[PDB]
Formats: sequence, structure tokens, C-alpha cells
Amino acid sequence: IGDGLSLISIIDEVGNGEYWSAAGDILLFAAGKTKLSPYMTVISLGTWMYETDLMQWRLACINYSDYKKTLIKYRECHKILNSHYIEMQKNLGNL
Amino acid sequence: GDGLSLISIIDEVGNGEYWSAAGDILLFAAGKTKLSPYMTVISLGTWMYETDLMQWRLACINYSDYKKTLIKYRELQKKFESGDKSVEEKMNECHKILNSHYIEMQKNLGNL
Amino acid sequence: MKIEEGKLVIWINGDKGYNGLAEVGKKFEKDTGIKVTVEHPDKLEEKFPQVAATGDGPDIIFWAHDRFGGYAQSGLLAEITPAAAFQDKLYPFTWDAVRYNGKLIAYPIAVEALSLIYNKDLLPNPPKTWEEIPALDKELKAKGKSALMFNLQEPYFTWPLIAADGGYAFKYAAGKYDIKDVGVDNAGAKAGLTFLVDLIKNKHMNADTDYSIAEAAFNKGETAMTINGPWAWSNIDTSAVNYGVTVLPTFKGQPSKPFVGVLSAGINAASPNKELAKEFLENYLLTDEGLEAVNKDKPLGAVALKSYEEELAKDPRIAATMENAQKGEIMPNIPQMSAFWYAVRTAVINAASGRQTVDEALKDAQTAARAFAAAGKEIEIKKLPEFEAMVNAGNTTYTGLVEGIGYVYWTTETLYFIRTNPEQLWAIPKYQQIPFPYFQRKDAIIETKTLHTLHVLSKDELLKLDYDAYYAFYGIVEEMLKFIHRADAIKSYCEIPLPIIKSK
Amino acid sequence: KIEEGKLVIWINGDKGYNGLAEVGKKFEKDTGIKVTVEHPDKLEEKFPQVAATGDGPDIIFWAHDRFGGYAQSGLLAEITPAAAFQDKLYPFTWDAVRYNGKLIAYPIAVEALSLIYNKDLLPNPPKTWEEIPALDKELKAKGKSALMFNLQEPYFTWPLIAADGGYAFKYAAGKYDIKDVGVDNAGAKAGLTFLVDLIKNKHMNADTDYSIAEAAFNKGETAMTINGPWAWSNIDTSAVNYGVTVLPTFKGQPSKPFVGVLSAGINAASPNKELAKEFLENYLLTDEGLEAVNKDKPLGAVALKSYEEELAKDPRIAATMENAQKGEIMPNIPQMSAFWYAVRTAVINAASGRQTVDEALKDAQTAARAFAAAGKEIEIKKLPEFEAMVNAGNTTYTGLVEGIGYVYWTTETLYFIRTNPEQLWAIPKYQQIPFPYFQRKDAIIETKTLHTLHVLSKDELLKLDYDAYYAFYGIVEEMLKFIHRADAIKSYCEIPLPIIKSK
Repeated sequence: IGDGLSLISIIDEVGNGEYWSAAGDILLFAAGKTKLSPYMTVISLGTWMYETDLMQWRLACINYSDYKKTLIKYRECHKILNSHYIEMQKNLGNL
Repeated sequence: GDGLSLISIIDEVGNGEYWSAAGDILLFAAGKTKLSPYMTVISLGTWMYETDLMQWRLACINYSDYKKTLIKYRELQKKFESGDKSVEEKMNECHKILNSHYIEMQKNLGNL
Repeated sequence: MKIEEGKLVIWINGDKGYNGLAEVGKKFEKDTGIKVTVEHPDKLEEKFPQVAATGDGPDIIFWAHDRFGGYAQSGLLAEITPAAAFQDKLYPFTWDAVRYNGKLIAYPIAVEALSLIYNKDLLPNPPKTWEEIPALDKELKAKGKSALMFNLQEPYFTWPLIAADGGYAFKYAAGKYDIKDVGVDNAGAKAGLTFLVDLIKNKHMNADTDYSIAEAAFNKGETAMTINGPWAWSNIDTSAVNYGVTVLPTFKGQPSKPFVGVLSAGINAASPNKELAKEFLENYLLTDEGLEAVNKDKPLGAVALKSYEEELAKDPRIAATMENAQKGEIMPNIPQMSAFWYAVRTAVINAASGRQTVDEALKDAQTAARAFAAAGKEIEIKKLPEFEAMVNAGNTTYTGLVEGIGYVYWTTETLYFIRTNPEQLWAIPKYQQIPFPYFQRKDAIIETKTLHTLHVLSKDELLKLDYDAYYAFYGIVEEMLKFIHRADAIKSYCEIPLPIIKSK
Repeated sequence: KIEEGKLVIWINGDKGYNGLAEVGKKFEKDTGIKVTVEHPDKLEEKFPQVAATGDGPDIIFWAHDRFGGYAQSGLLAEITPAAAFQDKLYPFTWDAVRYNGKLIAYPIAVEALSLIYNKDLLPNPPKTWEEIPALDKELKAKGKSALMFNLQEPYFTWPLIAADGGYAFKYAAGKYDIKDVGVDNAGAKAGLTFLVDLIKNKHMNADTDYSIAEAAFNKGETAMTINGPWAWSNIDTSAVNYGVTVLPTFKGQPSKPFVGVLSAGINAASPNKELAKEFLENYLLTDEGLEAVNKDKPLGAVALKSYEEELAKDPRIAATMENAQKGEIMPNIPQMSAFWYAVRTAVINAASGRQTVDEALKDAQTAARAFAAAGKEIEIKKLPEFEAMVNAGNTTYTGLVEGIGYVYWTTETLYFIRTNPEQLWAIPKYQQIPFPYFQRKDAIIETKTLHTLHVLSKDELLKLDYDAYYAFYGIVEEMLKFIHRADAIKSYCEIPLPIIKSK
């Protein structure tokens, strides 16, 4: 996860003074430091998502939406329905 | 529909019919660029009025202020029980501050 | 000279002691090798924000502190934190003038404020209180002269009396102004303006006296006292008047509170020479010998450096400037002061003429200042048809007050749709809206429209809003609306939990 | 800025601008509206710059492929010809002027490569590529060669490569899929294999370029060339008796040249859209209209069925249309830059024997995918120069970086409160606060802008689901802002928000 350049951050506004994290325990940056490490970035933002993770989520949601739409018909296509759910775990197992 | 609030302007003029998420309402078509307050609310789905938002921030700030004041009270309480005898009057004061905030919070929550 | 690493370029106004500042730069060169170039460009206070962004400004800029607020709002000035002992060399109130939203952004140099100017021959003993001015005027009116004439047209001149017992423009606390705390209609301002108006009703002053009228009357020996700043001293010198400058009178035992302007030294945010600039200013300019070189060239007036101010203060005119300055209030460095001047100017005029009571005039001005301050940094009001012509033209650029309804502003959101009839090429496209994540299969045709939604707030509604001098309130509102739209939409789109990495 | 009640038309200087202007005078004569025809230099690059400022012409004529970038930027009006009007034009020409499902221009004229042959040397030109080796044996014994055409530029070699299954970007229903590139499939390999063997067996030289082939044909030294209608004038001058005909088939299937469709687009900022509509539909796109343009400088084949049938009595024009109908419409997505860049190298390396057909197409497939995913601009930046940017706080670059792959930036704003506002003579201290951020008005608030760097290996970039029309990085940024705020607001306050859900 700690690669040479991913998740480093650049701060536009230079200023004196210590910028402490939300909880008060980590010093994010001070003394006109303008480039954050990946570790400091993750603490500043608090949440993160990887694009490759977002894509499995995105695939699973599409497969799921399709199985819901092709469902309302039969709720009134097995291989479709089961084809849709199979593709859904295939993504979910990859989350 | 209070007369001019919540109307919307669409930058991109174009032919074609743009239907609501459910598919039942026609939001705009045939190069309409100005939505009524009613379409705006349907296309956006959710809304919040500034006045309600402000009561919400007052509620949250006052609640935040009551939790902070209460953390300080416990620190004074530690001192007191441990013999430290100087904090008793900062403890009385810290307390009527604590409730003023709580009363403001309830006044704010009551407005919602 | 453009900024160049290893040297200093300084901009200072042409009416200041630039030659003296050049000598200070030459001592800095001789001691350290760093060349110092002192320039006095035309229109330097407006050039600076235009070129500082493009990195062609000076290392150091001298100007009135209240202009530096706009510079700092744009991030154009370096933030400084000089050592404790260095700050203690300067009067504390002057440091307040170079705070912007809590940050020190310049160094205080000089101080100016209004004082009481008096004719010694006519009035050897100038009054310590406003309350004794009426009686003094009766005595002087029986001699064919008058007690007091000053500019009544501009609130800059009348606000010292009005603020004495409690008026203020915007509340100051810890390097920050609160534009939601206006002190225009409180009990102090009403008392002071009532006393100002009664002087006019009882014929001790005339409601139409302006700067030119007061200046002529005092320099001709016709009035015993005027109120003016150090820029007026030269003209009095040319006149035959034997004049003194002294502390402004009290009102209800409270000092008159004139606005204080602080000549200040700011460091360009884009300068690569920040440490050389701090060294020059702290160890060479802001010292007895530094300020003396400048003062010797062209007088600074009262200065922010205590040791050298005590030298200059042996001149009692300078001592009075500093005293009134210490008793006055720092001119706020936020542009919403435009709202203050506009509203208050009208209130004094209407109260002075009897068009309104003091009470209702300051009531109206308090409300007007609040609204224009919330609406934006300068006075602009748009006629309603003229605004509705904007909206019906699709023009969403205007934010501010509109006559009749109050404040208008825009929030923006992008709507996504899917084409529902992509196989029918010989037909009108039909679209259906899709929820926030929006992801569709690759064959789907996706169309987006950008929605500018109009907001209307009455003046009363506007005032309950969390408006601020430093950050636009509407910004967070837009992000609040965008967030709740998103949160509702994503549950509508897909309830599979998002793959979120959560820290600690 | 664009003057109302008047029409300003931009068309390239090599087109029949005078003829178009006289259609304008017919339009003024009937309606009173003046029509001004201009041909500024580099108008296809000037147009985006001046249209964005709401300026420029009311109508622009240009090859349809360039209009894809215009529509991406919303610079073209969405047109609305009636169904019956559209049948007056060849259906495939309308495909050239769809962008993401939207009709955004009117088709005017059609061009594609053809087979150009010397009637004296070759009365009966070959129908297949496969029979050209034998034809070259025969003509070499008479002191000639069968075929010479530009082998340096993939535009000219692609008809062969595509015939058996190559394509640039898969087309379906008004939309190109930039993830579906057909550069290294078996068809493209078969066709390019046939090209390289022609060179190995000495029937063609791999160094032959456009000026060399042109000279050889126009001097009578080779029986055939592959070229377009822009080259007929020079051949006319040379006095060679040439025919223009359908390109040879390969493996039984026709060669698939790229088709450029001259098109009329209406400026989205124009106040004169109906006037422009009336001009294009009722005066220009008629036999009498196109003829007036044609007479000035020939349009070639045209999209209007009626006038094309009259023009096609010339077999050269009939052939251009035939090759156009059998070919591939030039994709109008700007990511075509990736296709040209990658495929140019592959053909040259394979033709010269520096690379096998397999590796060269395998590499070009990969490079085309990667550059197309990275953006419109063909740039790969070396790591030290990019890192020089980062260490300067310069966050402008988005794209490929040599050795690491694709980089892009997402932006967030941080808020902090000063915990230190009244401390004496001190360094200011701040503490970050969560999303709603609302503090007492006496609190000092400080905001920072945070640009976070993202890195994707080519192989990571190729697995992502993006399209030509919406940058995937935009939605990624909005997801990161949403989750940042969803998590923060719980931290800020648990009081439910006063949300109005009507729908």
C-alpha cells in the first residue's frame, strides 16, 4: 500500500503554525511543510477508496440492478437471474 | 412556491425529453431551460432550507459545547475527590454553563 | 526591479520617507551584502494584488494596514511570527492592526488618528469633555466666534463621539472580526449621536459643515476648535493660528474613539527572500536608528516602536496622536467596512436634519449594515425587474441583494440521465434520471444537465444565517445540499456497502 | 458576441467557398439575411477557442471527426432534421455526425481512399490483394511495378489491415468504446502479415512514402497507387490516363478505408440557429446548393442521394462512394490520437523487419488502450520531471508517467480551528474539524486545499471501467468527497438533519 508516489498530498496554502489531526494526537504538518506523506494523507482524509475496489463495487451493483429488473418480470429467465447473481458474487468475493 | 425561490436554470439547452428518476414526471423538454420550484424539488429529490439548517447547527454547537463543558467538569471532579480543594468554585461555575448550553440545545431542537 | 533571490525590492508610497528608507537599505547592504532597492511606483496598492499573483510584485510593501486585509484574503502576504521580545518592542494595539483572521501578516510601522485641534489664543484651556462644549459656545458666540467646527458629513469624523459610550463597527476579538456583531444601534451609539444632534439643534454646530468649511473657519481664526488628523497640520502652520493638538474630549466620562490607521510592512507570499526581509525589518528598520532615518526624510508621525515614539512624543502634537490612537479603535481590515460607511453616513444625515429620530436612524443603519455586510464586500443592490431579466436570460452570475425580496444566491448540482430509446435513431431522444453513483453498463448513453437553483432570503432571514467576513456562508450550504442529494441517491441506486478504508 | 440576424460561415480554404457564398446570396435574396463566408487559417483550432467565449461563426464546415471534441465541450448545437429530410442522405453519413447519441452536424460530402490505376499499363486492375504479387512479376519484366503507396502513415495502410477484422474502436449505436480496440486481433495480423510479405518479396519497399509513390505513379513507373481525391489534380496535370476504382479485397472481404464526412455544424452560442437550420436544410442541402459549391471546387462524393446519383456518372466519384460505403467511419472521439500514435509505430517496425507482426500489433494494442485511457494528449512524462513538478507543488499534470503508469489528482478542502487564539506570542496551532465545520463565531477557522496523488499501473488502468465521454477520475473524486463527508458528519453531530424528501 505504501508505494513511492500514491496518496502523497500537496497543500496549496503555506502558513506558519502546527496543523494537528482531528483527535489532537497526530501532527499532520507544521512549519510551512507543504507535502504530506501517504500516512498523513490518510489521517487527514479519514476515509479512502481504491479505484480498483470502486470498480468491483460498481460491477456488483450493476449486476445486482440487472437482476432486480429482470426479476420483476418473473415476479409476474432463470439463467439470466442466476447469471446475474453469479457475476455479482464474482465481484463481491473480490471486495 | 413562494414566488421566486427554488426555480432552476439549466445551462445546456437541448431537444429531447428528460423524465424523472421514476419515469412518471416530465422534468423538461423541447429546450426548456427554466424549471419551476416543483420540478426542481423532484429532480433534486432532497432539500434543506437555510433556516432549518441554522437551527440544526445551533443545536449541534450547543450540544458540542455541553459535552466539552462536561469533560472539563469531570477533570475538576478528579481533582476534587483526590483532595484538590481549589477547584470547588470552578466546579459550581462550570455547572451553570453546562445547563445553559443544554437549555439552548433543547430550544433549538424544539424549533425542528 | 523584479523579485530576485538574494536581494530585496521594497514598494512604499511616494509621500513617505523613501530616501531615508534607502539609507537603511544601504546599511543593510554594507553589513550583510544584500542589495536593497526602494521603489515608489504609481498606484502601487492596486498594482500589488494584480501582479503579486503572477510573482512580479515586491519583496516588501508598505501601506495602510486596512488594505492588507484584501491582500491576506487572497493569500498574497507572508504570515510572520516574530520573537516575543521583538513583538514587545512595539505597542500591542498596533499588532492588532496587522492580524488577519488570527494571523500576523505584516509589521506595524506608524500610527495616525484624529485629535482635538484648538486655538490657544481663543481657548487656552481646551475642554476635557464634550458636555461643556455648549456652554463654551455661548461664551464664544458672544465674541463673534464659535467653539467647534469639524466635518459632519463623513462618519470618519463623527464616529469618535458616537463610539465613545459603546458604538462599534464590527466586534474585534483575537485577531478576528465578527460581521454579525455590529455596534451601530446600541445604547452607546444612540447617546453619542443624540449629543451630536443636540449640538446641531441648539445651533452650536451647523448640519451642513464639511471638511472644507471647517478647515477654512479654523485656519481663519473663526472657531476655537476643529477635529482633524496630522495631514491638516501643514495648512494650519501656514495660517497665523497659534494652535495646539490634544486629547479628544470625553463623553459620559469615556474617551472619544477615533479610527486608527497603521502604516504597515507586508512580505510578499511569493518572495524567496522571506528571511532576509524579516531580518531587514526586525533588525534594521524597526529600531531607533532605522525609524530615525525614515522620519528624518519625511515625518512618520506617531510610530509603533515604543522607544522611538517616546523620542518623537516630546512634540505634544505627536503625543496627542498616539494618545487618541491608543484610546481609539483599529480600522477593521475587512472590506465589509463599506457596508458600515454607507449605512452610518445616511443615519447621521437623517438624524442631524430631524428627518428621523436618533433611535430610528441607528435602527435602520444597524439593519442596513448587517444586510450589506452579509450580502458581500461592496454595496450593490439590483432592481427586481433587472434581476428577473437576468434569470429569464439564463444568467446566474449575480449574488447579492435585490430590491424588494432581499438576498439571492445560487446552488449548483449536476443531473445525470440515461437515454431510454437509443435504438430509435430517427426520433427525439428520451432520457430518464439516474441516482448518484450513476454507473451504467458501457453501452448506455449518459447525458448530464447542470442545474443552477435560485435561493431567495429576506433581510431578516439573511441575518440568522451564519455569514462570515472570511468565508462565504453559501459555500457550505451548497456542499450540504450536494451531500444530502448524494446520500439519498446512493441508497436508491445500490445498497451494497461501499468498500471504504477507514483510518485508525 | 455573435451578431443576430446574420450568418457567418467558416469553411476551409481548399473548399468551394465562393460557390457557397453564392448560395448565401440566394439566401439573402429570398430572406433579406446576409450570409458571410470566411476561410480563416487553422479554423478547426480557432473554433474551440472562440466558441467557448460565445464568439465565432454561426456555421462551421469541417471533417466530422474533429466535431467530436467540439460536442464534448458543448460547442455544437444539437440539430433536428425531420425524418423525411434524413432519408435524403445516405444513412451511414448520419452515423458520422452522431456524438454520444446526439445528431450534432449535417453531413455534406464523403471521402475515402481508392485504388488509382494506370489504364495504359493496366486496363483491368486486380480485384484482390492476393493477385498483386503475380501482377508485379509480369510488370517487372516490362520494366514497371504493380503498386506503390505511402507505407509510413497508418491512414494509408489501414484499409488492408482492417479488411479481415481490424478496427480502431468498436462502434455501436452512436457510441465508441475506447476499451474495445481491434489492433492485435487475428484479422489485423492477417492483413499486416500480407503487407510485410509484399515487402519481403520485393513487390514494395518499406521506405516508400507519400511523395515517392506520388512521383512514381505520376511518371508512369508503377501501375497502381492508393490515394484520395485530393491527389487527382496532380495526376490530371501529369497527363497519365488513370482510373479510380474499388480497393482490392483481402481474404475475400473488402478493404476498409477510413471515411471522412465533411459536415456542417451549428455553433451552440449562435443566436441564429433556425436561420442556420433554414440555410442548411433548404438551400445548401439541395441539388442546386451542392452544385454551386461543387462548381467552385469539387466536393467529391456527397451525402445527398439525389445529387450523388448525378455526380456518380463519373466513375471516380462512384468508386469513392463505394469505398466509403465499404469502409469505416473515422471515429470522432479525440482518443483517436492514441490509435494513430500506436499503430504508426507497429506498421513501420513490422514493415522494416525490426519487429514481428505479432509483437508489433500486441504492443500497439497495449499502447493504444493505455494512451486512450490516459486522455486526448499523447504525452508520456519522465519520472524525474514529474517529481520535479510534485516537489514544486505543481499539480496540473494528468496522464501517463514513464515507469509508474497513469497519475491523476483528487482535491479535498480541510478545515481547522485555532486552539491557540489568545496564547501569548506563540506559534499558531490548529486542529482539524469534521465536515459541517460549524463553530461559534468567535472561533478562528482556517482552510487548506489538499491535492492527493493517484497512481495506476497501465495494467490497473486497463481493468478500470471508463468511457470516452466522461473521465472516470471525476466520479472517483465525487465518491471520495462523499465518503469523507458521510464519515465526518457522524463525527460532527448525531442530530438528524432537517431533510425534506419529496418525490
